[PDB]
Amino acid sequence: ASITSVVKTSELILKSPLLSKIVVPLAKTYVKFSGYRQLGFKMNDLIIEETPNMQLALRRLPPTESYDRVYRLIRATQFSLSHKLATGNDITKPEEDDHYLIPYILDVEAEAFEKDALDNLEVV
Amino acid sequence: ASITSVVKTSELILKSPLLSKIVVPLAKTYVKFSGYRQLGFKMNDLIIEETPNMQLALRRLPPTESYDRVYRLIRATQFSLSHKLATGNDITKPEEDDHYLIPYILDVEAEAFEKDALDNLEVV
Amino acid sequence: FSTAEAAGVKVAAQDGQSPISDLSVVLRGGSRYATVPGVSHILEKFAFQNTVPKSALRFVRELELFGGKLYTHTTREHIVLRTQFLKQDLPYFVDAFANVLKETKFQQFELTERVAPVAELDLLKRESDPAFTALEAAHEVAFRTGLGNSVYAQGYSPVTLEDVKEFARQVYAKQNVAVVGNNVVPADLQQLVGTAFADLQEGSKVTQAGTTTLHGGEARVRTSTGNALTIALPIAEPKPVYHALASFLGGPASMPWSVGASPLAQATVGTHTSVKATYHNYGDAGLFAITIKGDSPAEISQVAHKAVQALKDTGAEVTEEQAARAYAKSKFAAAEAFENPDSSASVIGMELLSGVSRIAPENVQKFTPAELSEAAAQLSASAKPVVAAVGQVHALPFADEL
Amino acid sequence: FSTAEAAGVKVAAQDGQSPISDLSVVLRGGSRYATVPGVSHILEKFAFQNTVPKSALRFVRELELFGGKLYTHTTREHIVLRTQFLKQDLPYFVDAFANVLKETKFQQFELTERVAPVAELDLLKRESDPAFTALEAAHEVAFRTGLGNSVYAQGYSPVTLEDVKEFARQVYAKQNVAVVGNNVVPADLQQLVGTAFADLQEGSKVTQAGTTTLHGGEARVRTSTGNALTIALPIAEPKPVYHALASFLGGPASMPWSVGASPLAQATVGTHTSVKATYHNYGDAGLFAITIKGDSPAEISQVAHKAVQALKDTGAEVTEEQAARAYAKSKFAAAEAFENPDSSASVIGMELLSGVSRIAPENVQKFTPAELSEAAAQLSASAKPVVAAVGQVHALPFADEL
Amino acid sequence: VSPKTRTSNLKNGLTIASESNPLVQTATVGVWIDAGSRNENAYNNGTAHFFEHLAFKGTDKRSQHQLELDIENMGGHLNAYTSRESTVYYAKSFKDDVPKSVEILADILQHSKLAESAIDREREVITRELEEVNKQYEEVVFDHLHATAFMNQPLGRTILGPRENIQTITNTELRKFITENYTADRMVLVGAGAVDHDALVELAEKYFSHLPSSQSPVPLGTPIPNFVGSEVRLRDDTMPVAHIAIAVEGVSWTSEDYYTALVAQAIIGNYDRAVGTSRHQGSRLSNIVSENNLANSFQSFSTSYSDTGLWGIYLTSENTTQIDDLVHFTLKEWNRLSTSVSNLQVERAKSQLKAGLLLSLDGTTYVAEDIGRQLTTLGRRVTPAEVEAKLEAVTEHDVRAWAQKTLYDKDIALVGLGPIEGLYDYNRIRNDMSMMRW
Repeated sequence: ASITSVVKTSELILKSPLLSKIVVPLAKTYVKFSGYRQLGFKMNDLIIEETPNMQLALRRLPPTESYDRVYRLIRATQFSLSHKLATGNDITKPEEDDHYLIPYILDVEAEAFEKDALDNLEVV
Repeated sequence: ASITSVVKTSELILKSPLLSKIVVPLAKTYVKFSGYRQLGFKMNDLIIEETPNMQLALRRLPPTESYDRVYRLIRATQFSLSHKLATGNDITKPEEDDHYLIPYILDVEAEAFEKDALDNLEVV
Repeated sequence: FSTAEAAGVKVAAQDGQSPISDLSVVLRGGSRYATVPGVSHILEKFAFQNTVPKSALRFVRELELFGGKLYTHTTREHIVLRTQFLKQDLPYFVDAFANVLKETKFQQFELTERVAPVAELDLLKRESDPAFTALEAAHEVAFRTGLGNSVYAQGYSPVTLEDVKEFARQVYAKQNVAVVGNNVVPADLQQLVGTAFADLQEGSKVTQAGTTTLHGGEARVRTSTGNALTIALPIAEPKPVYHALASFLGGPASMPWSVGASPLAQATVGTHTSVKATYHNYGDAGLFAITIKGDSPAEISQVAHKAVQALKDTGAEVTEEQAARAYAKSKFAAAEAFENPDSSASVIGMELLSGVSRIAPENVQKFTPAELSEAAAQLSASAKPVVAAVGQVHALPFADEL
Repeated sequence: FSTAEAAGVKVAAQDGQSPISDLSVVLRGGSRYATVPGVSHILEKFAFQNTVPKSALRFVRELELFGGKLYTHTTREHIVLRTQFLKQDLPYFVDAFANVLKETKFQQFELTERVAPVAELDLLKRESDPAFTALEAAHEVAFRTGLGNSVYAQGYSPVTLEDVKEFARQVYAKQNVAVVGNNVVPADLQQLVGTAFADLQEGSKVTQAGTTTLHGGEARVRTSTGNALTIALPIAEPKPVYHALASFLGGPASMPWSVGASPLAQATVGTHTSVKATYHNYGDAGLFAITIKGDSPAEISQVAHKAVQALKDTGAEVTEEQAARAYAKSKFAAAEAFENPDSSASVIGMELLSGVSRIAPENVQKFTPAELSEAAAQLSASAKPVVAAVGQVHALPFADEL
Repeated sequence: VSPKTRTSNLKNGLTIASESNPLVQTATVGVWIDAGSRNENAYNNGTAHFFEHLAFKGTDKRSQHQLELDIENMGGHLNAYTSRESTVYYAKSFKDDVPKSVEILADILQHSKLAESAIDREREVITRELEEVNKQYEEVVFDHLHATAFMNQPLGRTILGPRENIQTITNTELRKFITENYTADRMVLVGAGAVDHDALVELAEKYFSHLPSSQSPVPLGTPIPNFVGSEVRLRDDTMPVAHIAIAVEGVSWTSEDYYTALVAQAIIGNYDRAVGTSRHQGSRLSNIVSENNLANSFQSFSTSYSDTGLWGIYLTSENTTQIDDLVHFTLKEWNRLSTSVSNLQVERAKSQLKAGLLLSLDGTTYVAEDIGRQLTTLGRRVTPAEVEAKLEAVTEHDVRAWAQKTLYDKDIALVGLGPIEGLYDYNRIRNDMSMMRW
């Protein structure tokens, strides 16, 4: 699935009052049980990157964001191999779990999908 | 065998009057029967080049000598694949069969052999 | 070109009898107004990137369906954005320009991946000609800043996205924008610009930081890719006679396989060198330049001496024949410039953005031999000669030798 | 140093009480005498390549067995080839220099693979310092040719093997060679040079093509690698007072973590900039330079103004204290220059080759406040100021601003 | 809607054709001739180009110097070019300097001296031109392309001619060439811009009335070429950019497939990394090439002659290890003109061409060149309405049928210049002219 898809569906849910009332609390619990914050990751660090679109989005990260992501990946890898969890400031707090990558990938995919559409235009 | 060896032994023979009187005519017939001139080669075009020393000597050829060598190799390859011989101006005449490469390889080897000797010096 | 105003924007259009229309937005945003070096080149290259209503991709794909074309360039005075299309497609092009001026998303990736690399190839292609380099170097010596700023973006001084965004905030404003329509019905254009450019900021007139100051000097750009030499003379009072003098001195041949009958053309005999005199009016100052390119530094040096002599000789005496030849060559140059869409747009752009009325080719003044010789005399007796040498600079002349 | 002559070669030696000797061949072959730009740098780098008796490889391997070292450099006046070894190994080193001057095989592969790449790294290392670049640029503006030739080989002007072989045919000759021995018994050196350099060509004295002409001007080298500015003043009559003035104006601090009490040092307060006044005597002309480097072009500009003021202020009045401080700092500079083997060799080399008798540090003249102020006055009121700016050149000062 | 092209004849058979534009102040008048290098044989190859030099070297009245002065005094310029099938001599001037320019052109064409002294002088100038074209890589590539595609035929010869001929061209053979070829029934006097047709016809009656007529007047643009699939490799490792042209035999001016070949050409189109918009073009090949950095540029062409043409592409690339991909992807895009193109690509290319054919004519010289080219190749100026109808008649079936007989599995002429080690041998290139999956 494309990030575009995921974001659009999420926005449909967040619009509907009923839907958001039942989905938002579930989603927050899911994230708590997922436990990626206990390895000091932000959610976007987990997105599959071995794709042309994602490699292009990662190249467009500002250098600071890019250097910080590299450190979180190395740090999480060291927790993984040691079978330890983050403690203290290494744990990602909910307020730090920012969608730093989502805007870049949405722009990459926007162009990719427009190109697909326009490759199939029919002069009327 | 090294080009240095071949050149030195040849010079011992050319010095000895008796030896040269018997070897030089043989060498000339050998070259005639060898038949490399009938493919438009010069003798030095035939020397094995897949060695560090020879690669260095070829890099030291003047650009014009180098471009002419490339043409003789391509031309001889085309005679070989067609099963034809050179005719006319493509045949190497004895006066054109110059040792264009020998001085370069002798300098490369001189240094290589001096380096080997000096790697084995013993302070007296 | 009937000059009018539509919603605060100056619009000039001339209807014609052709299926082809040219619409140009002329912006007061050329390099003399550049906040940071190279920003006006970068802004030009940022036109028709992603806007909020329409992506660069979508624009190009739709432009191909109309068979339209896009031309952009930067001068010392303006940025010019020109589109060429069929007459009927005018509304689309007006709306496209509106999107660019109002709603360009200046995104960092566009700058790094699209805009800056294209700007760099643009410059490298220009510099392949050593005469371009020499004339650019000459303006830099003569004016230092303002007119002396580089027109093009260079690698040594990088333009940032914040630099370009700030400059665009100044330039993309009703006060700095003129619309010029060749073969466009003038009433129709006013109606469309009046609806499309209504919500553009008013902004303020962009200005040159500091007054134009003139300086003499030398520039020695060592390249390995050809040889050239400019001899420029900064002019404090731009006068129209220098056009006539540039055309008189000439330099290029008017005929295939010939040298030419112009003094500067005759200076090149026996050499594989070319020469060209040019005069650049910038309103408040001017530059009279003679550029010589060639493969031989020795030959360039030889011609350079003959060129300065030619100018001195002209300051002595011009014949009536020669003065008439100057009027003819100058009227012709004026006419073809008003025809060429690139130069045309900037000419009316100057009339609209400043207030300098265009001189019609049919109204080009005839200068007497007295007036021409007097103009050449002032140049031969300049206190501030500029000489820019490009190539084997150790072998090219110096100002004090000339 | 006892000056003598051995088989037509000028030999100067001074015995000492140390186990280490320095033998230097000084050649009249520096860049002012160069035929092609960069050849004197290339010839310097071609020393101790393959000779007919001894390969470069064999020389280096044997030099390591003696624990000797080899130092070479090119100036505007000389090529200096120095060896440092134990006293007793003198005959080997004399013979090695003889092989280099008589029997260097100048082979094309040495030029392409060994000599030219090393010459290129040499230059790039020097240019890492923007002050080096600025002072080199200043000499080029001030003298154009001769002293204005580049010292170092550059990529834009390729030196060929035929260029280097021709120059070496001129330079490697008894008329252009001086031998200087530090801590070498003078009688022993004369005997060895007399046998070893007997078959060297006599040749003729190398000369500067053209007389030294002085010029003013500006050089503007755009780098992205730091900022510097030289303010030079060409001197038509080199006088020893400019040494005292250079040391007086000063610039570098004479103690750690301090600014210094010199007028130019005090010009840098509040800035991370350094300054250095220098005087270069070249016999027939001279150059007085003040170089300022720093990271901020704004700060450089600030100091540059203060620096020119300092020079004008000096032209007004110097106190008796200040004149004595100048004598002291100047005697010291002279002493340490005669001590350093690098500069020592060229000093006696200039006495032997040219004929300019050396001025012993103990015989350095004391200049009155009158004489110092008069020298500074003559510099502030020069018709031909040179300014070389390196780095962000759009932000550095111009000559007319100073 | 552009003004109507007026056309008149003289008695000798000289055509006068004009298109006025009351909005400009300059005018381009000139003479388009249906004659060029292709009219020479092997012995006088180079003559037409030699004459072009001598035309400006002085006439029976005005000397070389007087000629220079006369043009300088007019204010505009004169220009000329000789191609394989067409020669042009024109003069751009001011509105009211048109009678002067017609008079000068008439003089240099009819009354040129061709003085042995001038022949001998130019003989060195032209000899130097042989060693300096070498730099214009596009021209080198296209001249080798013609030489090989039309091997040992008149269209295969160069315009300059061989060195041998340059040394042996006499004033006699020059005179013979221009007497046989520059005849009134082969010539068109063209005016564009600020010209009056009736004024131009009067000037033609005054200056070009004593032109010879040919014995057998065929119609304008009347011509057998036998294309050779073949290759020229000019490898030069020291050049950084490879230049490659690939062409098949294309269409003549009067082919029934002329518009179909133009539409097919527009489906591939052009590309240049230096232009900002080129990364966003709709062409499939454009997308492949830009995404993978395969080339600096490519330019599709469809060159026509009276009886043949060449249709193909010219590529430039610094990517020397992926030349194979570049050639592979280009020829697979050509395959798709046979196998895959539909109304999608065809209608997009037609849209782009309907404008493109009109956009090209944006100045008086372009207009004059268009009137002159069309009159000397078709015998008439084709109105934009007729052109719009012929383009509209092109369907996807027409494009597929044309590509299947012209491109699919056909021989190519191929020229490579520069670092072309990675360009495979002829068979592997020619094997990409078809698809095994189809």
